[PDB]
Amino acid sequence: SSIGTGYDLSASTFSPDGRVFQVEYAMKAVENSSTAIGIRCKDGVVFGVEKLVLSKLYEEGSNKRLFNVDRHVGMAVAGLLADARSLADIAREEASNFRSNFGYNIPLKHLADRVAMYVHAYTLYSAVRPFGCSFMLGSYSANDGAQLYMIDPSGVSYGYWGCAIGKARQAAKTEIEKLQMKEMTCRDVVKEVAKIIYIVHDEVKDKAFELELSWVGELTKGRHEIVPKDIREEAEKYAKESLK
Amino acid sequence: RFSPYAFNGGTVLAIAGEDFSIVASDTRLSEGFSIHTRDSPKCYKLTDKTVIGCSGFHGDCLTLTKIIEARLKMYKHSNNKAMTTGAIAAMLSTILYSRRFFPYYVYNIIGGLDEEGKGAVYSFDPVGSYQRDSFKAGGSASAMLQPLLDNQVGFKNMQNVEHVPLTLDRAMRLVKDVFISAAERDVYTGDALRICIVTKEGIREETVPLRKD
Amino acid sequence: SIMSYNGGAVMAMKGKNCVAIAADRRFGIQAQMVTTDFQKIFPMGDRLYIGLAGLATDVQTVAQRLKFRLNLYELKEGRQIKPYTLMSMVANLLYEKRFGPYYTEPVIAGLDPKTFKPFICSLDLIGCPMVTDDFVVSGTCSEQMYGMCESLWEPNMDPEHLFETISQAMLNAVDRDAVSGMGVIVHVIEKDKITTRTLKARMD
Amino acid sequence: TTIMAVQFNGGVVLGADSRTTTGSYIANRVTDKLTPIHDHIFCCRSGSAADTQAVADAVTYQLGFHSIELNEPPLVHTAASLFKEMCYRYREDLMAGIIIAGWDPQEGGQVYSVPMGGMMVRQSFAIGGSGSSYIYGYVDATYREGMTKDECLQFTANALALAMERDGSSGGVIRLAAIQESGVERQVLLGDQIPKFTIATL
Amino acid sequence: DRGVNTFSPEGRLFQVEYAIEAIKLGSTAIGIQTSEGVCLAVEKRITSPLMEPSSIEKIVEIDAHIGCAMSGLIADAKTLIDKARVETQNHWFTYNETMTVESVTQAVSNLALQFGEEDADPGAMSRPFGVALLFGGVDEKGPQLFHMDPSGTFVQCDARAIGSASEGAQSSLQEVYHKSMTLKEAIKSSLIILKQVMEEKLNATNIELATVQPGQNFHMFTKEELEEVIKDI
Amino acid sequence: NQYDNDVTVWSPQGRIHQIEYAMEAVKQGSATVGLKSKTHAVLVALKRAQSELAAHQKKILHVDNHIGISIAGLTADARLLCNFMRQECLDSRFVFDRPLPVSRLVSLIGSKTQIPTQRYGRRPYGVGLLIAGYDDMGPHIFQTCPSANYFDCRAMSIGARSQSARTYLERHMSEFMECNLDELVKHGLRALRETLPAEQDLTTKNVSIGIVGKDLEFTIYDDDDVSPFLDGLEERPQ
Amino acid sequence: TQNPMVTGTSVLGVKFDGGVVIAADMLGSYGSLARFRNISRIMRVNDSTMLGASGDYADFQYLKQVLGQMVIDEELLGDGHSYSPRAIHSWLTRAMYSRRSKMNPLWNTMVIGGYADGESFLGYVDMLGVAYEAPSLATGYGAYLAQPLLREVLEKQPVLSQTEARELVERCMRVLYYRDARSYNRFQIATVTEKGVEIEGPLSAQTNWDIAHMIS
Amino acid sequence: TTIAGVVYKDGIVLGADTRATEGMVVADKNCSKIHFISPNIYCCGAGTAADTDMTTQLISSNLELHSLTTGRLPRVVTANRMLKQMLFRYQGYIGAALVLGGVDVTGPHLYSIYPHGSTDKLPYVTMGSGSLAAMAVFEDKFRPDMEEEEAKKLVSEAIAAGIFNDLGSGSNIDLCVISKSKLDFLRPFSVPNKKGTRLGRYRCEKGTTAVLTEKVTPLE
Ligand SMILES: *[C@@](C)(CO)[C@](*)(O)[C@H](Cc1ccccc1)NC(=O)[C@H](Cc1ccc(OC)cc1)NC(=O)[C@H](C)NC(=O)CN1CCOCC1
Ligand SMILES: *[C@@](C)(CO)[C@](*)(O)[C@H](Cc1ccccc1)NC(=O)[C@H](Cc1ccc(OC)cc1)NC(=O)[C@H](C)NC(=O)CN1CCOCC1
Repeated sequence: SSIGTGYDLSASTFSPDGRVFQVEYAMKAVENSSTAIGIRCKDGVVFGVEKLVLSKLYEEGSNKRLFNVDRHVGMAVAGLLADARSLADIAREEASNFRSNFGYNIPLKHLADRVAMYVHAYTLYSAVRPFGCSFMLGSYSANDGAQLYMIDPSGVSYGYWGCAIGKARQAAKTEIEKLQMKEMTCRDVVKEVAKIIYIVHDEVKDKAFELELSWVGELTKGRHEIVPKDIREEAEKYAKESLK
Repeated sequence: RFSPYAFNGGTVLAIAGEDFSIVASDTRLSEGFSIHTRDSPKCYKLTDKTVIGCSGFHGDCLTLTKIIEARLKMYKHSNNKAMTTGAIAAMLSTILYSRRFFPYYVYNIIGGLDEEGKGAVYSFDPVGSYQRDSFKAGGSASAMLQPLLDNQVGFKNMQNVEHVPLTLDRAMRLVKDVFISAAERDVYTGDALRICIVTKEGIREETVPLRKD
Repeated sequence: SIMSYNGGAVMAMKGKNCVAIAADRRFGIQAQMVTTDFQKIFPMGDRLYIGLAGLATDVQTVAQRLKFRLNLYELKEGRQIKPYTLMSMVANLLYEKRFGPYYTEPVIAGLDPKTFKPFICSLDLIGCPMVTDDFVVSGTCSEQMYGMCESLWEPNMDPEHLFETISQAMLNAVDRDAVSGMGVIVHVIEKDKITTRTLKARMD
Repeated sequence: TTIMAVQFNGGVVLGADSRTTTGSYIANRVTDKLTPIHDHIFCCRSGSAADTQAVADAVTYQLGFHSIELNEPPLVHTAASLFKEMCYRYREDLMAGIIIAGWDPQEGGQVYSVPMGGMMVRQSFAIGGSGSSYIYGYVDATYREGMTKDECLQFTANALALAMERDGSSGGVIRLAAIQESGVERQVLLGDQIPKFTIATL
Repeated sequence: DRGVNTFSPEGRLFQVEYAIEAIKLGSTAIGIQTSEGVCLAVEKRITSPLMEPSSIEKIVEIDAHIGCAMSGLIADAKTLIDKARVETQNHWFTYNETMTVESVTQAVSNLALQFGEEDADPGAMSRPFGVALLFGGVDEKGPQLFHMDPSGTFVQCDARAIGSASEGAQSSLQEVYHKSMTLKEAIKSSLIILKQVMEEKLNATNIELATVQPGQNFHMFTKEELEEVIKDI
Repeated sequence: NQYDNDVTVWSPQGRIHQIEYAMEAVKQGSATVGLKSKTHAVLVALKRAQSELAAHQKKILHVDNHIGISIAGLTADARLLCNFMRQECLDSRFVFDRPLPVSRLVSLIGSKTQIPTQRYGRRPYGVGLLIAGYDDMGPHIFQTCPSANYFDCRAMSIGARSQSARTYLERHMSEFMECNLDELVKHGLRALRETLPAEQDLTTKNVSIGIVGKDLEFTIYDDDDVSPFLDGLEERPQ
Repeated sequence: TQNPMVTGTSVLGVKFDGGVVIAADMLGSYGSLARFRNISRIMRVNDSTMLGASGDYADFQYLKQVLGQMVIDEELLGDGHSYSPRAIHSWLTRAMYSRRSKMNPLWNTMVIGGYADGESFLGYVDMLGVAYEAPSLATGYGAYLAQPLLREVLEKQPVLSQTEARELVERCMRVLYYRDARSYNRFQIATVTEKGVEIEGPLSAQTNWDIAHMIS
Repeated sequence: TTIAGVVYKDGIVLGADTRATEGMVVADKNCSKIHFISPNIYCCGAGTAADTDMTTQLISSNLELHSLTTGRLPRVVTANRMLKQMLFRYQGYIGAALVLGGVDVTGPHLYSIYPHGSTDKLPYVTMGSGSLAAMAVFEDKFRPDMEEEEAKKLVSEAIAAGIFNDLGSGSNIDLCVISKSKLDFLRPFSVPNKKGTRLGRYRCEKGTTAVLTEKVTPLE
């Protein structure tokens, strides 16, 4: 990854070794942003995001990196928050179009494919730039079970049991490989998600942070909800206690 | 095929004085031979100085009022001032003419104060034709209210009566009396009479019951 | 009737190695006659003629628009147009106006370039080709022209026999039609010459 | 036409007559009004022959692509929703009375009615077409809760035979189709096979 | 080589910045707002005695109560002045009243950054307007003077100068201008400052003067009108 | 140096310079402050004189009966964006007859401001806004950037030397909620004061105040209207 | 819609002390034929507002889908703002008039009921965009039969209890079944309250037919 | 018109009369109503003649384009779909009633296509104004899997019934036989109607027409 006499100026231009650098630089944007994780349990999916506060003058709840795409679908973002919100709007609209045409809640794998096709469309031309955003999508159904997907700036879509996107993605994934998520209840996962975030967070280099948590599963009747303050505060107590 | 219009009845009245303006209307909303509601006052405030009254097809009256309010803010944002009564009357003419080939089935009467604090009344047709006058009736009962006003306020057809300036009290009694008289003959008019009074300090409302049959 | 507004009558006939085309000369608006020297037969290239009957405007408009395409054809191609090719060009032109047609029913008569072989056809207002080996008619006196041609036409007629037949056919059919007449022009097409004649006819 | 679909436990039973009319002339005395849309999903067509056909062909195309993309055996409700969208958007242009009936691994046997307006409703049994008028009384008197597959076949055949008997714009041959998990099975009734209810007068 | 909508590292648009530089090449113009009215002065800057001075119009009326003086690329102002004229007449047609000086200024200011390359109409502007405008008029809020630049920023001024010599003219106004001077003093002051900065000698032909006041409409000063004020050496 | 010409060009660092340069316009603009209580939301803005003989440039603009904005950066981009905000508000009242929730308007800006940052030959909106509003959820102070990112604020200040105004609001943020309207404005312009060089202070000429809250609709106080708030000038220490 | 097909008849509504009650029979008539005997013509919009629709059922199914999504879209944001009954009423007036003005009307007549912030809401909407509020509402033949009875009671007693309003509706639905030839003795009762929106299953009105024997 | 089609043992027989009418007068005594679609599929046409010609030529053109791309012999279903989807799109304003017949890699197929875009697949179909007369013959004499000569006789008799009974039909009987290895386009299969010989002489002799003007233009 070097040559840039052209090649790296447009997404419609290949490098001599066959790479689209504009997509790779768009991926660098998500690499610079703070870490976001999501874990697929036995009965749902839990999301966790380290939200870095730039100023104490911002209200608790500002720059929310957790989104409701549909009444049953959640979205956690990393990277350029402007692109993240517009991608959420696209996901919202795709999910509502499905209901308006077919009469039921959009299956996650289909929603993930549709959105990823949109993401990919921004990697082919000089007229547009790729999204500087990676996002995860979570949903739980009685007929489909727990499902978790992740889409990167290129438009690639995969199903995950556990996934990390952001600054310390490789550092976070080593902590998630320690968990037996397939047998775990989503009540226990919240505790573990909070722990991983606190470990991965840089105490000295980055300032203070707010922990954002959401879930969708059996416990929440299939609806994607923000984790209640009493349960969130319990997990933060537990995550700080893990720092012995 | 399908009729995009309905006649809902209702009559609006306005009288311009020296320092006041009265905008009055019955509160009955009709269709065919039945009453929709007995509580539907047609007079509506726009600014501190201007009141509008709409009669005819209620669908259009509701829409048109919602258009005017939007436009009032649009003017306010751009020109940094409230729209004057004359400017509202002039604008309404263009809004009504914009639908020349698909007319608003609507009779408007604007009442309020002009730029010198005097009473002003503006009468409209469905397609936007308008003028300033001292008193006007518009609606299902306009043919009944008008001749009496032309006689009493306009002093027409009487031989020797010195033209005494209108007082607020006499104009209020005249308004109440013509509507009571209208409720006797026009089937669309009745229930209650709503009266708006525009003066130096805000707008006042008064309500007198009418025949309910 | 829309076709009866201007009147008109156009005819074509096959000979031995020749082909004749005749038309009436009246231009009228309903009952009133206006012009006595109105043109309805148009040259499309030496040994190829089109006759147009119907609404006088479209009679002119089609001829003018057909000649437009003919000239572009004859310039792009290095050749004169064949009688079958012109027939298809007319059919294409008229069918482009399928739901808003030109009120004219054309009649084409000519000899085939190189092989000098006779050709006759008639068309719809929406351009349906109809080829025959004897005669084709179009006009307000459609029925009258048929009665004459079915009883006068002979299999192998020479240029002069052909002339006499189309002349009698056009002349006597027109005489039973109120909106057709005021003279008849005849074009006879041989390999080496073209004979144009105007006949002595009733002017009522 | 007369068309009919009855839902049983493991799937659905569909039935139609075979008459196509152009005025008072039978243009086609043996018509297959039971149109396959997918493996287990069928539709019954009544109204305009050209209109219903075109919609059917568009739903087949639309559901075909949808199924492959979703990677699931298509829902009967989904196929019915594709009919609804078209029948509602172009309700002023089409004359279509459709009954969509089929099987899917999620909800089993389903019968949906899409009348001329473009509304959609699930029913235990549905009837449509001009001939369905004469059999409302019979169908309401005969229908029983929880009929077996073989009984539903008899029930549709009886109702249709009575309708073809009275209705001029219905007749010919009874076409039956049974759809369950195992697949689709078709049968045809000719002359003697049509349930005879004898001419009942003096 | 970049697009016309490219930001400099300082946070400005190159094309907009360079459009401001074009004014520095235009002929200088002065407007003064007083209690008794608004006066507008501008130098014509004739290059040949064969050229008719009456055809060079840098001060034009928009309505009876609004005048406009311009500096820079005169050709560009054609559209801006026309759009201002259409706006005033559209307002009368709809609202039966005259537009306020601020309203007109704002309407024209909306057109300033209406330029671009991609995602454009079949006739969209390719670049900013290379002109500065001085709107002098009178409405209900008395007499006001507004100044618009290529960036779109419009502001009320008590006294403002625009042009090649707007450096020395602005500082000269900050000496003479009192917020309660008369219109006669205002006209006198402006012409004095104008002749201080002009290359050519000031007379009744090489300059243009107009006044709008609460009493009477936009008035263009003729030769004789000018002689009356020029005579003060 | 070759990635800073278009918005569609990503740099090798994962940055877009055109969006970052557009943000510089907010810094180049005059400083403004916005703070809220439990009932009121107050905008205080410092006006600039181009050449102190012209009037101080406008800073606070109307959006609706419950929403008003303070601008920093390009004026022409500010008016363009304000017209959008005005339009969405008018649309809500036309259709639903209810005031558009502040949060929902701000997120509509977040979508509109994004569109240009991703198309070729386009540019970001070179303006940062401070939105003050009141709805069912109480008072609001919101911040928008040239990057379509927006922030929900306890208190915020943007512009030239806004860092000193930000540190004052940092110190006194624990007092804003239970405090009253008269004290809120005092805190607002005391922050705006900190931006000014030690020579010059606040006057009736250079201060603009916008207030929206529970009892009153959005009102702008400019010249003689601003003096009741200045009366109570605590004077500046350093 | 130029020509309605499957249609629903009367929809009733009256507000009481505590909330609003709405009634509609479960029939979809195809001309004079009673084709669909088991269809719901009442929908729950959100926690605070409900809707009953007269006229073309296919058009109602469209509005049900559109409003359905609107409520879903709001609950996604979770900003603490939700559509008031008055807001849905306002929106519906805008929708119906828009289609009327396009000369392609949604063939419907709606009754909106709601309870928000102590006071109860009841609104009417035409296929033309005629909208108003009223303490009692009735569409179709209900306007000629039920509304007269509803107004007579409210003359004597302006405020009603839930029970009094409910048994009044019972009486109104009984008259409608006697006199309207496009009705059906199987209806739903919908109720807005502080607790939320409840729709109750199949209900029949008890009928008297004694007047058969007294002709002679 | 009268047009008819039959499916027999080896393939398809298609039949048509040769009468075209304008009003209630015969315009063409010998017009071609059986149209070429592909070397293996032919189509009969009835109704608006010009619509018949242009619709049948457009689809023939589109199939050649298709068969050149595939390198394969075109299918009767493709001809059916192409004709069906067009005629429907034009809401029945293109007045083409069609009898489509051909032999595929799938086998022998026969279709009837209506102006509105409704299709039927049947062993025997009739279209045109003489369809009732032709359909009567089929209902009375048709048998499954009949021989080529027998099917030729059947279709011709059906067309004959349309000719001698429908005023819109007349003149010659045309046939088109399509099998797995052979195609017979029998133009005048039968000439059941002939003009009576003119035994009276009316030949107008030379010089019996008066001329006013004459111009002779020589050519190459
Ligand atoms: C029964 C027989 C009659 O109601 C059925 O509904 C049947 C439906 C069917 C037919 C074939 C295949 C599947 C299902 N309907 C018909 O046979 C139908 C009757 C009809 C004609 C016109 C209509 O208005 C649009 C509606 C119904 N017949 C046809 O479609 C025939 C093939 N075509 C014509 O009649 C031609 N019409 C089209 C409309 O304009 C007049 C000429
Ligand atoms: C039999 C003869 C009809 O009785 C056939 O359907 C035949 C089909 C045919 C004939 C020749 C070549 C190919 C196919 N139809 C006709 O001969 C047809 C009859 C007809 C006339 C008018 C109609 O009304 C719409 C429909 C059918 N004849 C013609 O097309 C004649 C030559 N042209 C016209 O009548 C001109 N019309 C065309 C339609 O618009 C109005 C003017």
